[PDB]
Amino acid sequence: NQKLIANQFNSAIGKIQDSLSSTASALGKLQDVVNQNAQALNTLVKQLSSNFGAISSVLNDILSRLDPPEAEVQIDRLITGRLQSLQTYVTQQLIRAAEIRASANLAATKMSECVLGQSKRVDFCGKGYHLMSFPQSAPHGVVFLHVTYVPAQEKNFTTAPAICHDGKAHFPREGVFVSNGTHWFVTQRNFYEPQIITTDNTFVSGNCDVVIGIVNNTVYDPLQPE
Amino acid sequence: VTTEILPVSMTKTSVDCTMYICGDSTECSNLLLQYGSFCTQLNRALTGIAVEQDKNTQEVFAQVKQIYKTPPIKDFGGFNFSQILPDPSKPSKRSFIEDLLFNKVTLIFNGLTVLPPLLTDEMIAQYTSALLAGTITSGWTFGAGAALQIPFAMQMAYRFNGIGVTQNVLYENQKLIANQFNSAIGKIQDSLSSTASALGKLQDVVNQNAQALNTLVKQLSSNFGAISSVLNDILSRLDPPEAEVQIDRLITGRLQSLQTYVTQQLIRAAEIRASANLAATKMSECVLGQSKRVDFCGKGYHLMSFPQSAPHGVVFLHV
Amino acid sequence: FTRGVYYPDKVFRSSVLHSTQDLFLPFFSNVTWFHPVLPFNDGVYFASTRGWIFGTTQSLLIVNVVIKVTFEYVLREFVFKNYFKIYSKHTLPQGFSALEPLVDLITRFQTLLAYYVGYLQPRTFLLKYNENGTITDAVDCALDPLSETKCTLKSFTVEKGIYQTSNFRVQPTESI
Amino acid sequence: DAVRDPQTLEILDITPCSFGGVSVITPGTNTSNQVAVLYQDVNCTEVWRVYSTGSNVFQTRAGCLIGAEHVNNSYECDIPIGAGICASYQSQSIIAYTMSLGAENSVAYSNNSIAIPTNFTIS
Ligand SMILES: *[C@@H]1O[C@H](CO)[C@@H](O[C@@H]2O[C@H](CO)[C@@H](O)[C@H](O)[C@H]2NC(C)=O)[C@H](O)[C@H]1NC(C)=O
Ligand SMILES: *[C@@H]1O[C@H](CO)[C@@H](O[C@@H]2O[C@H](CO)[C@@H](O)[C@H](O)[C@H]2NC(C)=O)[C@H](O)[C@H]1NC(C)=O
Ligand SMILES: *[C@@H]1O[C@H](CO)[C@@H](O[C@@H]2O[C@H](CO)[C@@H](O)[C@H](O)[C@H]2NC(C)=O)[C@H](O)[C@H]1NC(C)=O
Ligand SMILES: *[C@@H]1O[C@H](CO)[C@@H](O[C@@H]2O[C@H](CO)[C@@H](O)[C@H](O)[C@H]2NC(C)=O)[C@H](O)[C@H]1NC(C)=O
Ligand SMILES: *[C@@H]1O[C@H](CO)[C@@H](O[C@@H]2O[C@H](CO)[C@@H](O)[C@H](O)[C@H]2NC(C)=O)[C@H](O)[C@H]1NC(C)=O
Ligand SMILES: *[C@@H]1O[C@H](CO)[C@@H](O)[C@H](O)[C@H]1NC(C)=O
Ligand SMILES: *[C@@H]1O[C@H](CO)[C@@H](O)[C@H](O)[C@H]1NC(C)=O
Ligand SMILES: *[C@@H]1O[C@H](CO)[C@@H](O)[C@H](O)[C@H]1NC(C)=O
Ligand SMILES: *[C@@H]1O[C@H](CO)[C@@H](O)[C@H](O)[C@H]1NC(C)=O
Repeated sequence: NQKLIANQFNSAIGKIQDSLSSTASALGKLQDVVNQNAQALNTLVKQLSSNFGAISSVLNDILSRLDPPEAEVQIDRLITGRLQSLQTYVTQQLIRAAEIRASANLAATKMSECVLGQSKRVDFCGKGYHLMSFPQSAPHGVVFLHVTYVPAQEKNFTTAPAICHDGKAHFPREGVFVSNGTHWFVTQRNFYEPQIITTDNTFVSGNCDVVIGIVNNTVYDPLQPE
Repeated sequence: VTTEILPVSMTKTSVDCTMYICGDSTECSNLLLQYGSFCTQLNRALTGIAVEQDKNTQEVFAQVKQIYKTPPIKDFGGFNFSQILPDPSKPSKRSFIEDLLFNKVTLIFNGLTVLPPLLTDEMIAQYTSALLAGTITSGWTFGAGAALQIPFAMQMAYRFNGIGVTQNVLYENQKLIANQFNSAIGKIQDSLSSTASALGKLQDVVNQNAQALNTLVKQLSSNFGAISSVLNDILSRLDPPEAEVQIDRLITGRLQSLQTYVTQQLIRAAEIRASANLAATKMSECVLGQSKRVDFCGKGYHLMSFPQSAPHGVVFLHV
Repeated sequence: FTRGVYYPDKVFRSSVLHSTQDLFLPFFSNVTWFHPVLPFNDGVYFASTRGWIFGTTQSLLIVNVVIKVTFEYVLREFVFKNYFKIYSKHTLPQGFSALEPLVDLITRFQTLLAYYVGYLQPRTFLLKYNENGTITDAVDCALDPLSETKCTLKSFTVEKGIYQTSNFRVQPTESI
Repeated sequence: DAVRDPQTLEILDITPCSFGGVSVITPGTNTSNQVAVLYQDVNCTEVWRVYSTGSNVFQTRAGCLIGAEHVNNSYECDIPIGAGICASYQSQSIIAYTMSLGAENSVAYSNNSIAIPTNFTIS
């Protein structure tokens, strides 16, 4: 099904291209960081117009109207009020940087495990069965394009845990025993592909009076003419 | 069967900054205007914390788009799930183990208010019951697309097949496996129903959030070098140009107390993020699948896990 | 509808959103139509379709250009705020323009040989300056919750969501 | 919180006034101009007079909501209010509803039935 898988991959890349070429605002997690940093800087700039109890917020018209005996009493209030705002700004930048560092470590772990290899961790490299991933650069960020396997169009069957043929139980190597109503087949677990039950895709263990739910059938022997 | 407790969220508090500093006093709210934008900073920080706490609970629990139901024929090959499945006699979605867990944790205006969560306990219980019903009736297939039904004994057989043991071991020891699982669930039920207090990690969050609010209330009885800690007594005993220098000291002390509280609330929310992200990863890799990571989902070769709700937390039952 | 917005200060600013607590005429307030005895609460917005007579029973006079006060100097809108200041601009429709100041320096007033009378209230606006330094828009904060949300976020467009704006409290009714 | 009357010698209690908060639920200004007002935990009887009385009054566990017609449907959540109640803008007005957690599904479990997928989709 190589051509079908190729056309589905091309259609998915085209739909990603369309949902980005439209006006769908998707980079909100990256826009939030720029907004919060700009807002913190704007608040730190607007804190320079407060007088904090003094007679003015400008240092020049305090120095050009008072003598240094009772000018330093006015200047000390502005010094304390600006030290407090600098300390608050630096503290909250230190708290934001740890969150950015945790996100960067998560991005490095995803770059190591999704792109440089195939991952078995559920919902770590996308939703479904992960195949491969591609990186794309972004302003102060990274964008991963996870390519996953999703099953579709299921169908009901009747199942059984084992098969008793000659007084012996028979278990599958890999897969399940399914039935369409009249015949019994062994198929793999994630894609319907029925096959004849022979002695090369089953193994035998014990007798057939212990397993709860065992079903009579014929297990074919492939060395029939010899 | 072991038990693993993780915190998810905490209490959403808000502060009326102007009222906490000096309520019912316009000549003090005019003196708070000489400091720029402080209360807007503090309200922005606490509002971000409050939205963050709803986002934590949403990303931990809302990991299904369907709401699955357990069938009315509970013949699961011998295993018994009635202690963790929901019970209709009670007016909630809540179950017996969840009742025990909700009864163990028992601690639970100058601007200090508490905001309610977005998801309620009944909705969180509906999420966990949908997770259990999808797990028991479909295996790991409902986390990667459409829920596909399978018998529970066959599911458990090729969950044994993923730890290096063949499936004839299960099909020849099924009754013993069922009795051991039922006895393990019974021992969990007995050790939770007894007076052993195992929800210490969830009680610590409540005690640490209570002590900070009690200190923030307690700081309103300090004079900070002024003549009184009551503002109306200063306003009734002094003329305004002599009351200025006392009200300034009270404003400075109460701003210092508010800033200390908000900084420690930010640092305390920073680790609740890490615990909620760990709980979400454990949900996705323990409940929705089978994990090969050593000592991540339990202690031993991992088979399956079940989620249970808890006050501001989550409890995993690793098999 | 939207009348009585002037330049509150003498400092040039441009492209900012400045918040001024000043005595303004509230938006969508009721004004008297004349085509007499007119009291003076705190300040009067005036419009027309000659001059003015002020005072209590000294007399402040403007005729038409000579002024008797003592002081002497040698579709029309007039803001008569008293700190006596006269603002004036001419070109009540639904329009809105900023009134540029003219000149600088009472319990009733009068007029000489149709007009309107407003009354200023303690308000708090949000002016929108432009590239040329003129006012093009304003927002009264205590009109409705939408404009209070616009005064809180300090913009004229609000995004979808829920916003904490203020608090409320029933006032003490009587003393004891 | 308590005090003795200095003339009748009576033990009479003290409690503060109302003290709520006000939130404003709105869509964008490029969609409408109507709002709704949430009063924080005042139970709607002790409450601008159009936003104090009238029709469209609804009682929540988060407070008193004025200006939004409560319906009996259940949608995907649009604007969160609290305790399960969301709000959205829908000839056009603002509604309030209990949010839904998803659709309804019942897996057809038995002891001998399995479902095997026959096709796939690359995503
Ligand atoms: C179940 O599958 C078997 C596969 O062999 C079907 O049997 C064949 O059906 C076709 C009909 O198109 C016949 O031409 C063949 O001769 C059948 N082969 C055998 C060995 O019987 C069977 O019809 C299927 N049953 C159902 C109910 O779908
Ligand atoms: C599966 O096949 C076996 C062998 O044919 C059946 O076992 C015997 O069947 C005969 C005739 O039906 C009985 O007389 C014997 O008593 C059976 N032996 C035992 C130990 O049960 C078996 O009944 C078949 N199973 C089903 C479900 O048909
Ligand atoms: C699963 O275990 C529960 C016990 O928790 C069983 O419930 C018992 O049910 C019987 C009647 O069927 C009652 O007389 C007992 O009192 C119940 N036990 C308790 C502790 O109340 C339940 O039957 C078990 N499930 C199955 C299928 O056997
Ligand atoms: C697989 O079989 C089940 C069992 O019949 C199907 O579920 C039924 O769906 C219909 C809807 O048309 C309901 O009326 C029945 O009540 C359902 N049965 C049960 C037991 O719930 C299911 O739709 C089938 N799925 C596929 C893909 O064929
Ligand atoms: C599996 O699903 C795909 C759809 O993704 C099917 O492919 C389509 O088949 C129809 C047949 O009528 C064609 O007209 C379409 O052009 C196909 N789509 C593409 C993208 O190639 C496919 O047939 C399905 N397979 C089975 C066995 O049902
Ligand atoms: C499955 O359940 C049915 C009852 O609906 C019962 O008759 C049958 O024996 C059960 N099968 C197994 C293998 O237990
Ligand atoms: C400013 O004035 C110039 C001409 O004087 C005009 O072209 C321009 O449009 C004006 N800008 C605004 C914002 O009014
Ligand atoms: C709130 O109001 C409802 C009816 O309006 C009433 O039943 C209830 O007792 C009230 N609760 C309180 C705490 O006043
Ligand atoms: C909603 O349902 C209740 C029944 O609990 C009913 O009384 C009420 O009239 C309904 N309202 C609407 C708008 O359908």
